[PDB]
Amino acid sequence: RINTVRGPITISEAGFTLTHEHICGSSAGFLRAWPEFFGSRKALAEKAVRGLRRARAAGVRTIVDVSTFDIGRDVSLLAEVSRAADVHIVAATGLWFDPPLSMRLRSVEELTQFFLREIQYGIEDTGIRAGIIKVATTGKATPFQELVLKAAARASLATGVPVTTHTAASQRDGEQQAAIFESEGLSPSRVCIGHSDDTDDLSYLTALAARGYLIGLDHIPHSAIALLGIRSWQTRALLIKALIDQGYMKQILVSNDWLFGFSSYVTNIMDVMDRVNPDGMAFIPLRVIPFLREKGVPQETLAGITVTNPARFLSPTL
Amino acid sequence: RINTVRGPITISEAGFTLTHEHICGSSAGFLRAWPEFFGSRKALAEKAVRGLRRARAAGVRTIVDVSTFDIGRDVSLLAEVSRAADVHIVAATGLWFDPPLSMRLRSVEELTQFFLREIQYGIEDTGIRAGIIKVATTGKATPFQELVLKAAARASLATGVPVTTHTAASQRDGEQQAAIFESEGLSPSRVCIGHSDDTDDLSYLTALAARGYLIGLDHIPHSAIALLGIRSWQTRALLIKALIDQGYMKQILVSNDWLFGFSSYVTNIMDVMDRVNPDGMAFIPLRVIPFLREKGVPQETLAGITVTNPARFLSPTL
Repeated sequence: RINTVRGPITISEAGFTLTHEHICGSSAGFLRAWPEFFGSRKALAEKAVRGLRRARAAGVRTIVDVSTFDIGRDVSLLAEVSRAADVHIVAATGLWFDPPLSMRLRSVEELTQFFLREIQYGIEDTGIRAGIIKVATTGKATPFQELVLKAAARASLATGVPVTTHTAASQRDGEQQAAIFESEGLSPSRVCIGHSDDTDDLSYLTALAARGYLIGLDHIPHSAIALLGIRSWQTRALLIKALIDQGYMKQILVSNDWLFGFSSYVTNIMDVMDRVNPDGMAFIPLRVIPFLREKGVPQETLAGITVTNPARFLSPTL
Repeated sequence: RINTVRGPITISEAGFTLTHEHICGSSAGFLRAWPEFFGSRKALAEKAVRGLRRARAAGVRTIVDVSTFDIGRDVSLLAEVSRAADVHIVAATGLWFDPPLSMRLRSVEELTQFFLREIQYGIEDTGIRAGIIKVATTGKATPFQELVLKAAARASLATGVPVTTHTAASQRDGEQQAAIFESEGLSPSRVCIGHSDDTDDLSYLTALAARGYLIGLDHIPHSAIALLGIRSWQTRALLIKALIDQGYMKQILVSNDWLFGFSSYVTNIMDVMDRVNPDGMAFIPLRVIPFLREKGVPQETLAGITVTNPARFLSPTL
């Protein structure tokens, strides 16, 4: 049983699942303070439903939202949009990078309790419970990172809920994360190590996958912001293929954003519509799957990645 | 007329005013998500009232809270505490350093409108209006800083509400701020340039004061965090005296925190009670004024700084 914003559902109910999305919250709470600019909570919910419905028509049935409290997560809006669009939504607990001092000053022990709260008791006063633990980490490696990583490993160990991370600026930063999880006794299959691009060494990726970790090609870091020039999503899609070819199809998780090349979250607060993904959340099913199929990847394999992988991952396993 | 959290009041009503305080909000909104750790909104309001009442007994009548939306400002809690303690509270508009991308990506024009909203229309859906514009700026000088400074100069020019800033890591960073205000046509008497310590060159301070700016010895930067060793508040108090001696008593604004040497805001989320100011907000009236009096400073002068200076500053002047 997986916790959704409308309650627990069974694994078989999940179906085709999109991971690492940000359905709402791009204002980071500023829409309450400046609805005139940001828009009203209702108009936002409308925008969302419209998008969900298109995705759903495309075949999507569940979505994993990874917004945390510190970046504007609003579970009640999520519950509302979920009901109206008839698409399951899993919400997250965790922290983003550079969290407020209030949390930044907390110990491993306190942090573990806050995450447990959001999962076992519910978020805020909503009675809505989290179904995943999100850990965003930026650039240079800090002690704080370690702590957060450890509190997340413990919350997972206690509950069986999965952990999804963002790897820092360090090299093979993921090996360093693996080490933390492992030293906490957390099974690697409970963890998704996320990456922002296709620049990592395949040898590095495969090795991690060989250890049991899930490999996420899952996010675009939130930034204001060339060397590498600019790759196409087609080229990034190819990485999936390689991993698959290497024998790792069971360990992959991929998001619309990582493929497209831009953070959807940021796009919404930007002036530029040039940055927009005309397919929205339907990008994977509408374009990416077809492309991979055209490259020779079998249907069933693609299905393993968009249905099986997510399900197994979300399913609380102790 | 000055806008308070309970409405407009006249200048003569203000009386003895404490500036640059953070009455609540140290959790940055996390108390909604984790009341078990942070405490309930009621217990917090209780803690606050108790403090206000002590200050009031000491002679304080008004307090300027400089929390902005991005760091947990809660005007409704402020309105409640104000009524219960019978102490006027002025709330702020503005932004802290490192604001979210949502605001970080806004133009001078948009930013001016948001500040105008908070002053002319009200904060959130409270109908409560801001009476000061706060601009916190950290270390290295950015273009973003410039922008925020300019939007604040325009909001002030339109409304007559004052601007209070935090000077960055740059040298004589305040000269650079002055330049911005001046190029916006804002009268210097509408601006308070804040400083975190007593390390600045007196020649630098006096020059700014000579131009008409208010000098704030007003804050302690929010940080996780020696060279300079550790000065006493008595030594910092002496700076006030020098400025006074130089002829600048009409241009000074000073806060409890700057004197004490620690950010009260941070202290509340820390583990260490060792960092606490046993006098709370009554520190200035209970200890600092007596000390200055003992150093020879005249009563009336001290009164000019804690009553007159604040009033004139808050009073919307175009």
